Amino acid sequence: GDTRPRFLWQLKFECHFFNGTERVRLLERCIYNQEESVRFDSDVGEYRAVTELGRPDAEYWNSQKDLLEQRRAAVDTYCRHNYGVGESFTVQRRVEPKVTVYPSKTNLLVCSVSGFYPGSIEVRWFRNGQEEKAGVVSTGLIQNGDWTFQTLVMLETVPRSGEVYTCQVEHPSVTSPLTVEWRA
Amino acid sequence: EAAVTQSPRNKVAVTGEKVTLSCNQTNNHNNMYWYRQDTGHELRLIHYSYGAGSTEKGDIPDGYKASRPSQENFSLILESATPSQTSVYFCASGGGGTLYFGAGTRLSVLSSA
Amino acid sequence: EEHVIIQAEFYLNPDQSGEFMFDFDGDEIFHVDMAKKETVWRLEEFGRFASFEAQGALANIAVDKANLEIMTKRSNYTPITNVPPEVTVLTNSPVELREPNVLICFIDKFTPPVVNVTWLRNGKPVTTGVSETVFLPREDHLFRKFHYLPFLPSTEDVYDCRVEHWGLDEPLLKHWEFD
Amino acid sequence: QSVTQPDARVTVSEGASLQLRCKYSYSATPYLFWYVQYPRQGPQLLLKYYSGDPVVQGVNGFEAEFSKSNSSFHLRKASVHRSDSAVYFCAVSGFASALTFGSGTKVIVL
Amino acid sequence: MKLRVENPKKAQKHFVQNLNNVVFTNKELEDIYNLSNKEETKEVLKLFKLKVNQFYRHAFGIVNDYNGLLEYKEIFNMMFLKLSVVFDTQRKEANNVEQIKRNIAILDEIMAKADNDLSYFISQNKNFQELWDKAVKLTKEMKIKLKGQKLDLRDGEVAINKVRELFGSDKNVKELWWFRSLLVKGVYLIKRYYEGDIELKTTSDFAKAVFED
Amino acid sequence: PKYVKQNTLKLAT
Repeated sequence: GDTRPRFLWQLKFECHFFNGTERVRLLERCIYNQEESVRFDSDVGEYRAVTELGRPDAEYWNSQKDLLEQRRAAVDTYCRHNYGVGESFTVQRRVEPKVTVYPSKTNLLVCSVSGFYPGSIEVRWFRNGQEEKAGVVSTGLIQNGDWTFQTLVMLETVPRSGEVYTCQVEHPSVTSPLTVEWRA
Repeated sequence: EAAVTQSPRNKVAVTGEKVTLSCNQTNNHNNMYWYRQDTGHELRLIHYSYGAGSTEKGDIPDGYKASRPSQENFSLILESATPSQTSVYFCASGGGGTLYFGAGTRLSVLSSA
Repeated sequence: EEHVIIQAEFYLNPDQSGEFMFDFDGDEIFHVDMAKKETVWRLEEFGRFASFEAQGALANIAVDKANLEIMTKRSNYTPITNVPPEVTVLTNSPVELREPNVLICFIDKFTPPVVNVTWLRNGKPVTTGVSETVFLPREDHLFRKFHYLPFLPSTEDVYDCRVEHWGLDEPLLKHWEFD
Repeated sequence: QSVTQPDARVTVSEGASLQLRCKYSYSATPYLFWYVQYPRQGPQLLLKYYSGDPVVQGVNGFEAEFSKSNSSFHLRKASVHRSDSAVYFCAVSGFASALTFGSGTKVIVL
Repeated sequence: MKLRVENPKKAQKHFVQNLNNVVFTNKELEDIYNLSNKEETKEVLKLFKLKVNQFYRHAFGIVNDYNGLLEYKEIFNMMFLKLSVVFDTQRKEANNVEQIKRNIAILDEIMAKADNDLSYFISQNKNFQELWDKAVKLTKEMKIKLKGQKLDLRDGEVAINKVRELFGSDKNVKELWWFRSLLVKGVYLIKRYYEGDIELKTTSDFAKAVFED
Repeated sequence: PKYVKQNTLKLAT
């Protein structure tokens, strides 16, 4: 059986954007196994050893004038540049959420909103007028991996016939809050 | 003076000793090689270099390490000498098609009862 | 913070596996295939609007491999500690018999980036239409991976997402079935 | 073993004629060479074939024929002077311009 | 100076110029080929081996002619670092004909990318361009000043001596080892050509620049 | 519109 030890090396170049691209922070990091050894934080301006293993790299790389130069300008040439490149299908991506409520065994009700993007969403549980809050329990936002999200907002319930339970959600895909009524 | 200058000429090392062989070439050649020849056989290269700072493995690098600190010098290093390394080593120069070898060096690694 | 774009690369020994990919708020924009050496867009559409010179990934991964060597040695051959994955299985949307749905297998918080995933239907392996994702990055430097299984909801079918990883003590099977 | 020499040790009485057999394997754009090594010394360029006249005009009355046909680079001399008692190596140039020598034939002139 | 790629796209530095032992030995290469152990593979395997050979010649071809340009190691090492990655695939798909073909197309791309990066750094160093050309000039001058000159190869440093002899006073010949190395290479070319071997014309970018007009 | 990437750099020595 294969039980040979493993050695992994990861490299990450992170572009963090705040309010459009008004503020941009670039974090370049080197990771050996599961330990970050060295990095370049544009907020710092030079490489910094995160670990003793990484000291040689910080010294070597910071000795390269042309390199620090390119890195210190990467927030523009790399970060802002790539942001613009895909903004139209990423930042401006919007897919309307599919909402459908139904009961479950455990009473217990579940709203279920799926296939939406971005992930910023609000789910409100309504009982014909009011808004329950004590029995509400959420599974939290769930990233499906295919550029869509889904979350399940449940509701503790002691219904009587004629009641009108309704689930409402607001998401950047629609201007007016979606709503789905339940009868029981 | 010789075009290709090896050194030392003879070397007797105790098994485990660190042995360094030197080679100088005034032919202004870029390539340099190191071969070892066991009595009654052909030359088999250990390491070669295509310029200062460069060094690549040959057909039989195991046990040896080469260094090319300058355009004229290419030394062969034996970190921990072993009896099997007992042999005659030749250095060679090159820039024009053919290789210009040196006198050669006799190395004997003793010990090991 | 509002958005994060991450260029994530890794090289793993002795499997000699490497990966090059771009991440946007946790979702993959694309990655370039190791072997085919071509840019693969997560969503077909993306390629209609952007482009990437795959050859660039090759140069990078090549240096990444050289660095894994340098690093492994500098570390004195200190191997990586296995961290088992967390597996969860759930559908793309609420199920309804006779209604085409998708089964999603979430592999999360694990390392190294090597795992074997097989889908089981009533104990029998299913490959028809299955799909998968490449190793996605995490802030803690661990990985995430998705596996999908299109299917037809039924009351008789009982699925399993079988996951293997050196971090586990044995293959992990995550059950799932209508109701 | 790009190049090969079947003759380990070939002795020939002085004045006679000698022929060292050498067949290669690169069979593409062969850069064939012949080297002679006298005792206590290092191999010396004996003669070389680039790409032109299949009959190599060596030195000291030496000559070698490059027959892409029989894919060989045999070495032969008219009169075997006793001043030729040494080992002979045929070889090919490599990618890094390194020579790959054949087994080597030792000649003892009587 | 005539470039291998006329309008070079910018080149990247990965700072890999100090790496050594990046060139795979024949044993190493043979271990890779021996993985392609199937009749169906044999055909393409032959194609593969040819590419590797061409690849190696292409790499050293650059070092032999451009060792004067600083970035030359960087370009050379990047070639073998990339090749090391292609072999990872080869080792996993030793009998996958289509994938082996793809790996072949990738080696070309790697070579083409090296020619590109080469043409780029040369186009960033006018000085080098001039000195290289001056060497092709001084070597052409040698094509005549050697007509019936006696040149004994099998003896030490005949070449550098003939270079120190004909131009031993030139500022460049005196201060630049790489300039000298090109000149000496030229004396071996002048002779080998004059001895019935026009093959030299297309053996390198230097030989091609000297034996033309 | 082409995505741009940062070059991987060789570690010390």
